[PDB]
Amino acid sequence: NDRPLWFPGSKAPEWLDGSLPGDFGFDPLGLGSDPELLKWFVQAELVHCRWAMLGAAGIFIPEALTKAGILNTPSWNVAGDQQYFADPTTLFVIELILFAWAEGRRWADIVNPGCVNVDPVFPNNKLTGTDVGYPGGLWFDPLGWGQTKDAKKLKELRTKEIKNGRLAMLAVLGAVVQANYTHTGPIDNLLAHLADPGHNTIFALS
Amino acid sequence: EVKIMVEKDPVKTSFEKWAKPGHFSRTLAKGPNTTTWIWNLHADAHDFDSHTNDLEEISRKVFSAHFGQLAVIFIWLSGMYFHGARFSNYEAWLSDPTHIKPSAQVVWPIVGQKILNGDVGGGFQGIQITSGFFQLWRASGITSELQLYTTAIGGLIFAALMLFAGWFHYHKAAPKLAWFQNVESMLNHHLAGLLGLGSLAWAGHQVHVSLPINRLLDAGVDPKEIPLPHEFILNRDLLAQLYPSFSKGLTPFFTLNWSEYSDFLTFRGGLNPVTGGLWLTDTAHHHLAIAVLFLVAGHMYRTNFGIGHSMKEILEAHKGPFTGEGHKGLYEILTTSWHAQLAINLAMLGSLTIIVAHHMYAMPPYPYLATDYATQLSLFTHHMWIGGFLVVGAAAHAAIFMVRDYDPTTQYNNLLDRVLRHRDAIISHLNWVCIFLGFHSFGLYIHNDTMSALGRPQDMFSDTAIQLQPVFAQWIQNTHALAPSLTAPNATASTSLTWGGGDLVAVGGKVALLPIPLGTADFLVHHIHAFTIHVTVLILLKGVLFARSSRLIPDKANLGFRFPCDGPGRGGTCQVSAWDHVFLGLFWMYNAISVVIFHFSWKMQSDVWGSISDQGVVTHITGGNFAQSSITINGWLRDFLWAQASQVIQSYGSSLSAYGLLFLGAHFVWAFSLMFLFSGRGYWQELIESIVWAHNKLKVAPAIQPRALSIVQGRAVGVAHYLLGGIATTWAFFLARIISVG
Amino acid sequence: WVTFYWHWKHITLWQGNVAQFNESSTYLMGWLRDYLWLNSSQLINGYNPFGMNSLSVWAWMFLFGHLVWATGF
Amino acid sequence: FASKQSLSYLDGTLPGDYGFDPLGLMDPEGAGGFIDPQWLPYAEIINGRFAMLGAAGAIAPEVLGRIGLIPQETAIPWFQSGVIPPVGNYSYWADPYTLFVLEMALMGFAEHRRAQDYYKPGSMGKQYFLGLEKFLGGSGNPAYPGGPIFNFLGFGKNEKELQELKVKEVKNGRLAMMAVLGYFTQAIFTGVGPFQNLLDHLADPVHNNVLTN
Amino acid sequence: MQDVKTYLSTAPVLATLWFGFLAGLLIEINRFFPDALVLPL
Ligand code: CLA
Ligand code: CLA
Ligand SMILES: CC(/C=C/C=C(C)/C=C/[C@@]12O[C@]1(C)C[C@@H](O)CC2(C)C)=C\C=C\C=C(C)\C=C\C=C(C)\C=C\[C@@]12O[C@]1(C)C[C@@H](O)CC2(C)C
Ligand code: SF4
Repeated sequence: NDRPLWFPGSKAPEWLDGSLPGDFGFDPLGLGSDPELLKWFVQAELVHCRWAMLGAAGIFIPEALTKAGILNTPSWNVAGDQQYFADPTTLFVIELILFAWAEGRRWADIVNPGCVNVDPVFPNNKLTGTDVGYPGGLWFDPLGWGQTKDAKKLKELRTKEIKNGRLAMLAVLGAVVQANYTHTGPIDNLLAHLADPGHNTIFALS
Repeated sequence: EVKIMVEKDPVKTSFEKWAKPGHFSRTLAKGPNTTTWIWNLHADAHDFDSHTNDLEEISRKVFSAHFGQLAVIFIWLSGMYFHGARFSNYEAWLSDPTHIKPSAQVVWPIVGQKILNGDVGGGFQGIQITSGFFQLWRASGITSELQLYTTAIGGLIFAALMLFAGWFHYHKAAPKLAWFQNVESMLNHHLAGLLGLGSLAWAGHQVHVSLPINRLLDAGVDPKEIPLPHEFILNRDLLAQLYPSFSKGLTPFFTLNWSEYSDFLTFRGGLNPVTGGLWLTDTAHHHLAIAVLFLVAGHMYRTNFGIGHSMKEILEAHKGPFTGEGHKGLYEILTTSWHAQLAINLAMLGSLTIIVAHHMYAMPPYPYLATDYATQLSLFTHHMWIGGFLVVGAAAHAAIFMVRDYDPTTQYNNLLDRVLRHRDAIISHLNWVCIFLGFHSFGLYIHNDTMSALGRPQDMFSDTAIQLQPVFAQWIQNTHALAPSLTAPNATASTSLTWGGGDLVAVGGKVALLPIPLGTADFLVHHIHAFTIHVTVLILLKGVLFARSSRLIPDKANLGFRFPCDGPGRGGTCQVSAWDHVFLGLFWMYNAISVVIFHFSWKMQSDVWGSISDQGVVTHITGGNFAQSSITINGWLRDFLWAQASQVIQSYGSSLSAYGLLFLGAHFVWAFSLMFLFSGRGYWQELIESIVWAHNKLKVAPAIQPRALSIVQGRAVGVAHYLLGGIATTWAFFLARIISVG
Repeated sequence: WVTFYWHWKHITLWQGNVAQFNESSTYLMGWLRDYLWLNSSQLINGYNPFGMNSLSVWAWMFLFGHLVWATGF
Repeated sequence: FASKQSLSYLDGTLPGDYGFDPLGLMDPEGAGGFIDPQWLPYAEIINGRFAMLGAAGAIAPEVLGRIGLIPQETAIPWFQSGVIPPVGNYSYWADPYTLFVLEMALMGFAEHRRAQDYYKPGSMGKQYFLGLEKFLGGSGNPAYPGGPIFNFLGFGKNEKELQELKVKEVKNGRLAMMAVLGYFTQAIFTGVGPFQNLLDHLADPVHNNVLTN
Repeated sequence: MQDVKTYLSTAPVLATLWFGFLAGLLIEINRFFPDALVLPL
């Protein structure tokens, strides 16, 4: 019953209880009132923070390696206007074709839990996940981590994950906004800031 | 006695009452059996005094609705300012206000409508606006799009603020009935605080920023080189370069030696000779005087500080021989009934709108306003229509009060009772005078038409034949023409140029104003105006007085304010309620205001406007054909409708095409109104059965049974479509004419 | 409607330019401008502040009609 | 004890209960919103605290620079230093706007905790505050938090001297409020700091009082 | 949240959402396929 909140002194809403990881009682608008929508929004936020982790790692690290005089990949903004073996429309069509399968199987898992776990070609592989959102299995969990004591090693790991994912979402949104406010790379913003944190900030333009 | 009264959190904010569509009234909260539920839901959606019965909840709802309305108005204003900032040729207009047509709206190119973005000038392409916002911003001192952007944001903030208040004072801290009833303090604060301090603040803004900027704009300097409005606040020397009186500091005001402020606090009639508008040095003085007037007038009524009047001892003290027990029992009427207040407020606000529309055209208060004819015509017509609607609303709400708030057990106070007790005389005499006016106004036109048709013009009522010169208006004109010499020694010139005195003023070609003549053609139309106004008063007053009972139906107050008819008996009793009298008076208000705006349009294009050339020769638009051709209905048919309607009809393929389209659209809507105005519910209800049969035959019968519109909703729809069609037709015609030829 | 159609068709046939009806009737402002507004120039001018002519009676009757029509409302 | 009658709420309890309320803004009949008798004393208390903290800093640079102690960076007027750009501003180690957002970020923490202690008295002692979780519980009235930190010396032991200190504080706060209002006003009709105004009044009051402009 | 969905399930709100989506669709089609008088199929 004892747990810290996003706003000390407040009272956690009734639909939030800290059972699910990353819970801090933050839901002012009541967007997660009924459980029918909560069980959907948790998967939404999970897929979101994972995609944001991937995107932030893809944006910030190559930028640093380019500025570190190591790599030479272009800026993250204009990675579309490059030279690949096929048009962006063809790559997008191939992406959608490949993603329809995966996202449909995930959708079927969300709607009817467990209805889709066996390899439809070699019907013996039998993904080992038990909770929707954490599919487990050798493919999505090779190193065995994830099947531990009921709490304090699983719930702890999941909340330590969502905590990183929310930060990643904020970071990538910030990079997106900065790449339009200051027409430089995301690491150039940090460099110019640390060069003069007094006068170099968002207020240094208008 | 007078104190703050609030009930903490009287209504929990939630979405429960939001999911149940009908919730305010229990009669229709159950659900839509038939399809006459969707209609009366929206009908009595705002009937606050009908849902409940206690004045407290009604007052709270009224307060919060006022706050919501204010929020919507703030959103509207912020939108207008943002459009003037982002999609307007304002900065280009400022450099040449006499060759650049205002425009603050652009259209996306999608389906060929791109041609609505006409060539207005300055490198811009957009619809030419007529709101007069450019002149208002030029008079305010606004000289850059930036200064618009900010204020737009400002408006938005207030909007949110208003909304917040609207929620707060209904859900967190709502007052109780005893608080709203303090009318003495309410009037004290609206006189001293809202009007007085508001006028004082605007006079301050004028005298500090609007005077120097506009003076430098009149001296012919670039609107970009003019210092910013704060360089005259933190530099009294930079401001004293124009009005050196500022060099004397704030000392003249405090030593009562303020007759040295004659530089920026002037008293001069006429218009500025270069902008065709009033002197801002005069409007600053006007606002400074109005502010102190309202301030010292805001100390009249008694609060908990011992002194002041009480608006009950004032009323009872007026009780004469002829009028029974005087104004007794009226303070109890205007503090326990929201309708008896809405009636007076609507009547006064409508009359005030008419006064404003009459004053602004005759004394143009904004620079380059009298020059732009389109703006000066739209600002007249719009305000006239608004006032005409508000007065009819006042009549309707007085009728509502009389129907369901009046009671005699306390109204033995023989002022309202006495006027209720000779209605059969009031209405009889009003009917007789209406008949007399109608004859002696329209029969003269019919006489002139028959004579000019019988080849005998010498028997007409023209200005050459038998004359009807209005002598009283001419005497008033001659009296006001000589006022600055005998009856106003300090005013340098007459208040307006419309008086016979004075001369002409030019704004670079087109004329602004000149002395207006008055002949027989004006006598006739003024009597027609009087006649139509009298008929409207007849209808509305008859409804208001007979709202309770009559010889036909002695128990009409039991039936209610809004009901179709009491059977086909007594010969017939259709359209017998007060709502039906308002329905009938809307058409006569429309007639009256249409005649007024036609009068103004033709008279201005004929005897006022034009374009003067060198050596003084001035040729009006139509050519002064109003004094001779406006005495016969045929003249109004060809010389006004047929002639001036020749711009809108052939506007296809031009930037004025939308007016040509809306001409026919409004014609269609007007003619569509007749289907509802002429028919009746029974035929349509019967016809609907033969369609429900075809639906049942294919198993597509809806569960909400399709009943036809009620007998009152048919009338409402008919009058709404009629008014929309008529006003939109006149709108399109007026704009398509004046934009091209003005 | 029928009489409007017939009268405009035959007016344009008798004048000599059938290609005015044949081209200005496919829309609705054409009926209001090329038939009603255009062919009313000698009607309303049946009498004026400059005199009167043979059409004056019609210029009366025309207006007369309107009055009666409006009174029906 | 005069200038109004102690109607039903200014009996004499609160520190500074001079029975002055000619309008009735503490009247408990209509009290909802922000003018309940529990928010007005608190608002007066901390407005007086901030006025006491500001009416000293408004003069401190101007009066210190006359002693020649501070270098000639002390703006003789209290307003030519950043707070109002168009009439003069001093250049610090950062933009006034980033200084403003840093001030707002540092003050949000300082003020939300106090707000939560007002609305929820016992709170702000339960949630683990980062670093050293300090004992900042709501020890009594939300205007007198007590505590071993907000009372370094424990000045005021029992009711008598504590009430005397409280009434002294509220009176000094009212005086400082009037002082900062005077600062604001007479910074407009003169155009110079308040200490210079006092000096020029000491020069000769016959030709240098308010009735000279 | 359930009552919010119920309110969004009302007739005027669904009507305006549907008609706005349809207006957007038709407007985009006409901005990309303008002046269509004869079906080229
Ligand atoms: C200060 C202004 C004001 C206020 C506060 C009220 C307030 C009220 N009036 Mg009222 N009224 C006013 C002005 C005002 N009126 C004016 C100026 C008139 C004269 C026309 C009337 C005539 C009038 C009548 C005849 C009646 C009321 C009634 C009412 C009550 C219920 C109103 C309701 O539910 O409507 C709900 C609102 C609607 C159903 C909206 C209808 C849509 C309108 C008619 C069309 C708007 C056209 C628009 C401008 C453009 C059209 C094109 C676009 C839609 C595409 C309410 C107390 C009724 C009552 O019983 O009172 C107790 C009643 O029967 N009023
Ligand atoms: C053009 C159509 C028209 C006309 C002429 C009238 C005429 C009249 N309406 Mg009216 N009305 C109309 C449309 C019309 N209405 C419509 C559409 C509505 C629906 C909203 C109403 C709603 C309405 C109401 C609600 C009221 C009127 C009233 C009146 C009368 C006002 C009194 C007056 O001025 O007498 C003057 C009359 C005329 C100018 C008519 C022409 C007379 C000519 C010039 C004289 C002819 C000479 C000689 C007699 C001819 C002899 C012929 C013989 C030899 C064969 C008047 C009879 C009011 C009323 O009853 O007041 C008394 C009233 O309360 N009407
Ligand atoms: C998924 C995501 C980022 C994904 C990044 C990707 C795919 C990377 C893409 C790229 O690598 C490619 C493709 C190509 C590279 O060359 C360039 C880029 C383009 C960079 C961000 C989510 C970003 C999502 C963010 C930041 C969301 C923030 C939401 C908040 C704070 C909401 C709060 C509330 O909803 C609650 C919590 C409760 C309510 O009651 C109250 C409110 C307030 C409504
Ligand atoms: S309206 Fe209804 S009630 Fe009045 S007559 Fe016609 S039918 Fe009978």
